Amino acid sequence: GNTTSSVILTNYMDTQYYGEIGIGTPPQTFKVVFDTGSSNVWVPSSKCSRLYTACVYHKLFDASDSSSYKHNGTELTLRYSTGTVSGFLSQDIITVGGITVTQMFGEVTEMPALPFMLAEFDGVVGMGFIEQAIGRVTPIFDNIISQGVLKEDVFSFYYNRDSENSQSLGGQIVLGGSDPQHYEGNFHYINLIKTGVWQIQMKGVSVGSSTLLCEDGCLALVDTGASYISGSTSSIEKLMEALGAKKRLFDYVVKCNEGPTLPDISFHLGGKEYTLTSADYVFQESYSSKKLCTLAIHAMDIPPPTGPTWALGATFIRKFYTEFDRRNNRIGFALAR
Amino acid sequence: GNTTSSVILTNYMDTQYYGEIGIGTPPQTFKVVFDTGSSNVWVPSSKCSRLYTACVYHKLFDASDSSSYKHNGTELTLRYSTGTVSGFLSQDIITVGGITVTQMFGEVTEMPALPFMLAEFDGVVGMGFIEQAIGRVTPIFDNIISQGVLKEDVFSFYYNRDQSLGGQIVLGGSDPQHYEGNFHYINLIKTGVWQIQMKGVSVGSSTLLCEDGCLALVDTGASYISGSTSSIEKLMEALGAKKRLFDYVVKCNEGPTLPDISFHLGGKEYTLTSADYVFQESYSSKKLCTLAIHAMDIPPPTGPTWALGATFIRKFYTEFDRRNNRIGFALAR
Ligand SMILES: CNC[C@H](CC1CCCCC1)NC(=O)N1CCC[C@@H]([C@@](O)(CCCNC(C)=O)c2cccc(Cl)c2)C1
Ligand SMILES: CNC[C@H](CC1CCCCC1)NC(=O)N1CCC[C@@H]([C@@](O)(CCCNC(C)=O)c2cccc(Cl)c2)C1
Ligand SMILES: CNC[C@H](CC1CCCCC1)NC(=O)N1CCC[C@@H]([C@@](O)(CCCNC(C)=O)c2cccc(Cl)c2)C1
Ligand SMILES: CNC[C@H](CC1CCCCC1)NC(=O)N1CCC[C@@H]([C@@](O)(CCCNC(C)=O)c2cccc(Cl)c2)C1
Ligand SMILES: *[C@@H]1O[C@H](CO)[C@@H](O[C@@H]2O[C@H](CO)[C@@H](O)[C@H](O)[C@H]2NC(C)=O)[C@H](O)[C@H]1NC(C)=O
Ligand SMILES: *[C@@H]1O[C@H](CO)[C@@H](O)[C@H](O)[C@H]1NC(C)=O
Repeated sequence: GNTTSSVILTNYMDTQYYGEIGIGTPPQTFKVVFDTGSSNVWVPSSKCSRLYTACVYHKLFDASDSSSYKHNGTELTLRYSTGTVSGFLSQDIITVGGITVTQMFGEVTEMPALPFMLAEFDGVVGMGFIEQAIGRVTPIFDNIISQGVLKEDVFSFYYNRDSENSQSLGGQIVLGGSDPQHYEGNFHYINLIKTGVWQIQMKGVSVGSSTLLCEDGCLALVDTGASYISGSTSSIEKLMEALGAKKRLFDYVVKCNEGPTLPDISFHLGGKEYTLTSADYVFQESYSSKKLCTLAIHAMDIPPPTGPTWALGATFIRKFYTEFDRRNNRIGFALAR
Repeated sequence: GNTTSSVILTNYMDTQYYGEIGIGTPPQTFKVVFDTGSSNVWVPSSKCSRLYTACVYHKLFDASDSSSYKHNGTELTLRYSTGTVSGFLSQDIITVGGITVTQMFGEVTEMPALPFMLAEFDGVVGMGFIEQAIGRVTPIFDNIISQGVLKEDVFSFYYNRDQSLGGQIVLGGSDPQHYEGNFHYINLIKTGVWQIQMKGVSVGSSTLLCEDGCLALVDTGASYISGSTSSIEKLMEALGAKKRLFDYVVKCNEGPTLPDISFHLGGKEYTLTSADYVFQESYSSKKLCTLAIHAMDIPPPTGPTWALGATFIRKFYTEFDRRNNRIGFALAR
């Protein structure tokens, strides 16, 4: 086949990026995060009790309204480190761009307020591999590949910084290729450590010209579902000490005046420096010496086998257009625009 | 005189405990946390923009629906752990149990989704001292003290584990239906703060922290027990717990044989077993169970300090005594 296919994302405040998918006949539409850190598709279910406020606020899939729905009912429990969701397996046709595919997905009936009452999206489309898929359900991109409609077995992500203009594209995922409007130059390719997770070795992370963390090597998950860049508690503590940043309940902060003069942070990837400046990684709500500004970075201890490991999320992806390549088990990075 | 008065609390999932107050004529009712760690009363305002999701899902105070509302309008900003809420000052009559009082409170018009889209409660009634009150507003308990109605100038807290009563605050005394034996009374460090000296935190029989002294804020608005980041890192090591983004956990099967944790307060050991501080949702080795304890760096002047929150209070019924500037603990029942 010869399909490239694009899906427009809305950017909520530079921490959530989601697009629309349609499930069923006729399609019930859902806002979903496309998460290379996970491999299951789920949406909240019309069987989810209104005891879960997340099921009052979000859109719900009603199977009995879909003529292509096929019952399964097997339990599914997705125990993310942030919060477990539970429900049951269902099968139906899922539209993503112009691409239609019969997919097994979770109908979610338990959805905790932390974190789901903070979510502007309803559901998740896991773009990881079957090796991370709970209950061994074939992931949506695998079923898309089997169709043999795509140009290349690749998909790609553009995340934009949030802008005022109702005309601004929040972001874009391309299935089957990448979109040259959204990056400059050529891709630098980095081989996966292994098939099964979107993860690469990293040689180092430099604060200023000094490669002070990860000096003897570490892992990086390129994780389009992570809002911030994250590293292990021990790494992040050292990084933050290096910036002079203070830990609060939910973020790290610097006085907003001090932001622009913080040193660059560079991630040494496939033998190149991926550099974020303090313009890339500090939310500068202002430049007041009396105000504190959040860094788009925190500590998240990912448990083995995936961790310990950094996650290069939206903070990183905004600068670097990211191509996830299934045929060659590699990730390409180019400079976004 | 002679008034005591109780407010029944709803227990939401062992982490939020909130009762009802009525503000205005007729009374508009709010779910509120009674927080000994702060000193302002506030509720969300009808003024709050529906852009704040928290103002859609929470009860809103509409000042024009009350014949007792008196305008004021001073800007108000409250800084908590979780961040800031903004609004302005209004005055009205507030009902808390059988007691009615004229109270200046905040009508909040800015309520960030993190954290307020997590709260079952609508607002907060500060039970702390005027010293800690923002914009120098007289705290509700001082207003109630001025009325000469309370039996004794004390109030007290019972928090249940999720019997049927979620909890109870008594204004003017303590309820014997909810504690057993006698109170042990401990001086406050200073007026201005519901904070006492602590002289050690032990894990089993091993004092591990606070050997030379530290502070314990007795903090009814805290869901867990909290300590400084460094003390909690050391405590969690002793317990074999692992940090995750939002919690510390042990494997659920390891829960029951964790050692006791003890707080040395007013010369006696206040001990929590692992049944008291591990949320045992399961006992499976395949599952991770959250500890009802975390880090919170509380800033000067008040901190560094521990905060004895609901995890502690479930076991120890607590009396806050303004006449004597002390706290008493009795074993809850
Ligand atoms: C596995 N791969 C990383 C995971 C993926 C996550 C997807 C939702 C289900 C839970 C798993 N992410 C992640 O562990 N973290 C930290 C916790 C908060 C997340 C997040 O901020 C991310 C939102 C979606 N991300 C983007 C860039 O659009 C969030 C915010 C508010 C509510 C909720 Cl439920 C989650 C970001
Ligand atoms: C551009 N605006 C910036 C402001 C700054 C913010 C800092 C903390 C308190 C004040 C507001 N807001 C922000 O950044 N927000 C919104 C709320 C949820 C955050 C976040 O989604 C972040 C996940 C980060 N970590 C990953 C990806 O590994 C989240 C979700 C669930 C729980 C928690 Cl504690 C935090 C993301
Ligand atoms: C100053 N005194 C301690 C403060 C008090 C708090 C009062 C409400 C507004 C913010 C200040 N609490 C506190 O610093 N922490 C840690 C952060 C989360 C809190 C909390 O879990 C507390 C629940 C209230 N507590 C009980 C027992 O009912 C929570 C949960 C979900 C949403 C929100 Cl807004 C807050 C518990
Ligand atoms: C009995 N059920 C137990 C489960 C355990 C849950 C923990 C997260 C991952 C695993 C499951 N749920 C719980 O424990 N919850 C509910 C969510 C809000 C938490 C909490 O209220 C705790 C505050 C703690 N710190 C204090 C008080 O000083 C919280 C956490 C993050 C942000 C905000 Cl605003 C509020 C308290
Ligand atoms: C739901 O999904 C499960 C997993 O695919 C299906 O179970 C398999 O189905 C066939 C029997 O028709 C067997 O060959 C496999 O052994 C089954 N696997 C397991 C793990 O039991 C199940 O049939 C599907 N459910 C429905 C209702 O169609
Ligand atoms: C609000 O209350 C304060 C109390 O200090 C008072 O001085 C001020 O005049 C009040 N404002 C109005 C408009 O009444």
